[PDB]
Amino acid sequence: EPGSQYQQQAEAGDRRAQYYLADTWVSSGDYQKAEYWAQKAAAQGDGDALALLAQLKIRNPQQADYPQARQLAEKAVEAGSKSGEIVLARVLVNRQAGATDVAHAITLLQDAARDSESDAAVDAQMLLGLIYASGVHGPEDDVKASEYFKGSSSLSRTGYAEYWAGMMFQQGEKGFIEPNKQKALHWLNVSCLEGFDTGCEEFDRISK
Repeated sequence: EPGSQYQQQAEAGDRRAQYYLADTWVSSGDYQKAEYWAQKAAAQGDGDALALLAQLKIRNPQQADYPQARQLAEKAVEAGSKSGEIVLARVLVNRQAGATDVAHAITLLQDAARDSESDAAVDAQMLLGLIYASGVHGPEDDVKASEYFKGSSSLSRTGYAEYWAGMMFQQGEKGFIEPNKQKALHWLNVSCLEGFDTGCEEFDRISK
C-alpha cells in the first residue's frame, strides 16, 4: 500500500503525517487522494500541504487554475514553507497566474535554496537555472544557469537538472517557456557531458 507508513498518524489527525501521505499519493499518481490528505493538513495550517495543493492546481499547464495556485502558494509561504516559495516562484513566472514578477520569483527561490545541502535547494536551484536559461528575465545567461543546475544535480544526480531543463525546453510550459529545440539540445548536451546517459539518448533522438 502506498504511504502505509503515514496512514495511522494521518487518520489520528497528525498534520505532518497527512502531508507526507498526500505527497506519497502524488508520486503514486492518485491526485484525488493526494488532494484529500493535503486539504486535511492545510486545514491545520500546514504550509507544505498548501504548497502541494498549489502544485496540484498547475500540474497540467493546459488545464490549470494558476490564479488559485497563486493564492495557495502565498498562504504556504506565509505559513513558513520553502516548498511554498518554490511553487509561488513557478506561478509568478507564468502569465496565466496573474501579472508576472520574475524578480520576486528569483528572491523566493534564493531563500528556498539558502540551505544548499537541503531538499528544498534541489527544486529551487532547478527553477533558478531555468529562469536564467529561458530569457524571460533579460538576456539568457546560460553560464549562470549552468551553475544553478550543477548545484541542483550535485544534491540529486549529476546531469539531472540539466536534463530536466532540456526536456522543459523541448515540451514547453504554457505561459512560461515556449518550446525551443535549440535550447533543448543545448541543455541535453550539457546533461550528457555531465554524465547523465538519458541526456545523451534524448540529444541523439532530437538531433536525428
